[PDB]
Amino acid sequence: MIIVYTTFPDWESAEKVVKTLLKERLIACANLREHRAFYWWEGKIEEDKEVGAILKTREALWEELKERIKELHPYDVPAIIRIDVDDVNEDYLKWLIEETKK
Amino acid sequence: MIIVYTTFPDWESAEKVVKTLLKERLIACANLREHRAFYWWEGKIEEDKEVGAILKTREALWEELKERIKELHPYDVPAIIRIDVDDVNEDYLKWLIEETKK
Amino acid sequence: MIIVYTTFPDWESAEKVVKTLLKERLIACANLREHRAFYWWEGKIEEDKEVGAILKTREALWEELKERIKELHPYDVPAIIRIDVDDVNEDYLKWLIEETKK
Ligand SMILES: [Cl-]
Ligand code: NA
Repeated sequence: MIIVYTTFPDWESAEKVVKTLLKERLIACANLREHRAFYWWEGKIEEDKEVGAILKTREALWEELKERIKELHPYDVPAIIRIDVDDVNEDYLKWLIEETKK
Repeated sequence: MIIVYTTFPDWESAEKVVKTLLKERLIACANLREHRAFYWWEGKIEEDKEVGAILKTREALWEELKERIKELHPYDVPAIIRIDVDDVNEDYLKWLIEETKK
Repeated sequence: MIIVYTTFPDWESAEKVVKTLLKERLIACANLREHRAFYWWEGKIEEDKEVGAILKTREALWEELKERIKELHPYDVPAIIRIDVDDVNEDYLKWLIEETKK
């Protein structure tokens, strides 16, 4: 399995996106939590309060998921970061696989 | 070293497990923080407030830690996610190795 | 690219250090959020509130970033954990590369 990390400007946009992904079976679970983002933007550093989203799904769904996220994300150029999970307990993997599309 | 990520239903169960893993020195450190989980639960999309736990330990203790977490975890099917650390400052690593069981 | 995870004792230090890293063009973005740390220290399990920081930058800047963080961090032995990003949307990578020093 893999985790995909992306961030949102608020809870409504974040929840809408994750629920849409769940409905479309592109991810099995999402963990959302707030954070303060500090970053470079057009010549100056910006500070925004965001909602980070840790998505859990299959490596086989990475490409499809990445493209779907692009279509749904409020940011024109959002962060869609893939970090592979080296290993996970068999019972959880079984669940994640059953809950996601082939 | 590796990072192990798992979620708990509340702060009480989270702290209990983490303190036990620490006492038994299966991990050297844990970072807990709340988040909102969204997932499929046998036919429907559920939402739950959880406490996520980021555990820091060594590769060699993965199997034993995974098994111990299974025994202590409040969920019958918990998420026990292993993500290897590609690199870390040598003095922190020495500390982590020294604090965990050999 | 890579994500670097480090923790701070408070927001003052967390913000000062991440902004310095941003201004020295060693990272493009940083996501900070509080968490509760539980860890072994000199024979006792300590507990402390911390500000965790997720830094995003180029793989090529790892060593410089690691050394710079060591030189700026309030902790004598901080956690400087590097986790490689297996893949990311090219549009974001383009921006990240453009915002970090060459
Ligand atoms: Cl996190
Ligand atoms: Na990896």
